[PDB]
Amino acid sequence: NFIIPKKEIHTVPDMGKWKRSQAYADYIGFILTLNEGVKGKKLTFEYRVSEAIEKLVALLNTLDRWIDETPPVDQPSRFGNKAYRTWYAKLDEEAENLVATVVPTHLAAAVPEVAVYLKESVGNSTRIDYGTGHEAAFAAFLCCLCKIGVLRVDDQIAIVFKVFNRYLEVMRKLQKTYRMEPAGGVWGLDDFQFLPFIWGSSQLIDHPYLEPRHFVDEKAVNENHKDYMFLECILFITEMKTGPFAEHSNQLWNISAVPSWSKVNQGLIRMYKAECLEKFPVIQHFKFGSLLPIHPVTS
Amino acid sequence: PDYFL
Repeated sequence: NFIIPKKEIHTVPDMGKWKRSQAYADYIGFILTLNEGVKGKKLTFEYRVSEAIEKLVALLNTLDRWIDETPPVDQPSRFGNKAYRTWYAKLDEEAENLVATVVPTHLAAAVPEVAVYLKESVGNSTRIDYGTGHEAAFAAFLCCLCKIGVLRVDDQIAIVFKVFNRYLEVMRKLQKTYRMEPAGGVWGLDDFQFLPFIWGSSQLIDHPYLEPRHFVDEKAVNENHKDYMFLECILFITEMKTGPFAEHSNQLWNISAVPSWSKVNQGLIRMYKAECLEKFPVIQHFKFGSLLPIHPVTS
Repeated sequence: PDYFL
């Protein structure tokens, strides 16, 4: 009994319903499960690559190709590029077809529900913006695939190191190519993302030589970014922004003074709960169906 | 500013 996911958090008082929901419990449990899975490992870790993972990468490559086929247009506005709406319309019409390439035929009934999260994972057409809510929708998308058994426990490392990693590459391409606005202050973690800082800091726990203080060292980032998701995010920032790190990324600057990656990871998880998952402007757009339901969490 | 205590 699959259900097309719909919005359920309509006003601020509804946040209580969200925090008590099955969806919330399942979502954060998924994030933390992937977090444990990647602990201490480099991106070059030798993991299983299942058929489903390959199809998910192919899916992202299709989105990538569409960007190439949909160049920015000349326009007066100094914010988001209107060609994004052309790209999004293609994804909007093709999302179910794309998801059907990943989901086995006997689970075709789940495709429309799962596809909704894909449609919510790539930014907002109207505002031409992207935020942690879209990133969360992608995690939700992957969570749904685990729930219906398309992705298995053995795929959890590949989910982060291969699929989510590729997703971030495509999102960065969207953000740069279409000049997308951040959807969301001096204490904001990042313009666009959050999850890669959590899973990335997990990779670096008990690292033999890299400490959090090293991520504001351009040399350290340049020499190590290929192995570490956290450092790849920093590299993106230092390419997108000018001047002293403390000026353009104050929250991350202060995080570099945390003595251990272990505490960075713990703190980022607390920040994620408070600044993403308990933030009404983000959660109001979360969609709930059968796989991630709004009903109170079961015991 | 206080998530890392």
